[PDB]
Amino acid sequence: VDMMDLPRSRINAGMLAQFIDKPVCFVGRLEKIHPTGKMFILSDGEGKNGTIELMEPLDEEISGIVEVVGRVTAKATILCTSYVQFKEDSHPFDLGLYNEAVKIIHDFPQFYPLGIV
Amino acid sequence: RAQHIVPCTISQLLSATLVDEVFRIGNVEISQVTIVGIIRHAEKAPTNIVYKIDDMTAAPMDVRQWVDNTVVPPETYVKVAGHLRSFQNKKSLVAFKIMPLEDMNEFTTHILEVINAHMVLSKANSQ
Repeated sequence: VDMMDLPRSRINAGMLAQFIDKPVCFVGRLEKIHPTGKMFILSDGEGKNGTIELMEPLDEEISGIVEVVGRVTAKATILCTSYVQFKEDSHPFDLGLYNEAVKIIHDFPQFYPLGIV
Repeated sequence: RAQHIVPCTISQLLSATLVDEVFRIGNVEISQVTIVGIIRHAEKAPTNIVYKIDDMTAAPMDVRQWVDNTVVPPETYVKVAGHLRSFQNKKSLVAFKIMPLEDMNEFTTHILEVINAHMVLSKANSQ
């Protein structure tokens, strides 16, 4: 913990609020990188913003679609413990579609369960 | 009777239990399955290669691939087709196909296909 041993919930930014302190999975487009390298902004499939906080300043540069894994802060930002740049080079990732999937994941937890049930 | 290749989340696999000689999550019999996750750790051996594959849904799972190309680099996304087997009360997947994800959209497709197949088959099983 290091959260790789727990279920993590795929959310959009619309849901941050309903997820304080829970482990989550935020997929978004890189909007801004803070000068310090310690914080950055991703916009979800509905074009809304989530703030990603870091422990160590960003190691190298990132952009495009990033998938962040972290705990939702008291301030409803995300303390990130790892991220992944999405292989985009041959086909662009439809961020809007993914957003529908997220919604559907939450209308149907009996069919996309979270953790051993 | 008929045995489809059911798309799944790892949380579904770890939750499936044995019921009359076949694995079952919800009331969907499963055997052949595809998952899509992210290689968190490779493990080389000459016979077999063991991966730790993580989607969102639970702790990463073991995926064994029996060798005979190269070891897929930790960090990459992959689709996996295989058989769900449990040995020492521990579920693992026996992969026939492990293919680095080309178009990250396939990944969304999967989330959609899982929720869909599971919804359809569980309905079809009544009745």
